Amino acid sequence: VNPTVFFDIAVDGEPLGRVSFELFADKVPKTAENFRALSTGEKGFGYKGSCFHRIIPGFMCQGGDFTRHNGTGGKSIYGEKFEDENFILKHTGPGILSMANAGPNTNGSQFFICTAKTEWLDGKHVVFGKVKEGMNIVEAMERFGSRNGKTSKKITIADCGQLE
Repeated sequence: VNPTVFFDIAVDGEPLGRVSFELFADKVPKTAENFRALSTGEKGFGYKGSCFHRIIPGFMCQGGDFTRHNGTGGKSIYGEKFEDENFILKHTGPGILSMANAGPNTNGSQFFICTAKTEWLDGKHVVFGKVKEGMNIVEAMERFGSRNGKTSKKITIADCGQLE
């Protein structure tokens, strides 16, 4: 019953590959539904065409700012920001999907995929999904990142949607 969404990733316009995500909708229903709807675009806006603006190898890939493309924008399907739903799930290793924010109850549309266990984020960032297929594609994304997060080529979500 947990939805699966996909991102087709492109590097400077060239296809790289596909990553799919299970959204733990049974445990964070409000958070998961935000991500799911932004991935299908069914509300009239969402992730298609947006970039991954911050990638730090051995740490995480961050994306989801589809309005300013640099970490300062984005919005949720609920409004400009929504609450921290719960912290049932922890940052247990690579492939965890977690919400970016700017302090308590400031979720929007930015998220990050962890490429390392990041336990110091537990109880601060809402975990809501996990890579199901294509962890190898995320590891490939990582090699375009840098220590300060700037990427060496443009990493975009060329297409996205729901698989099940």
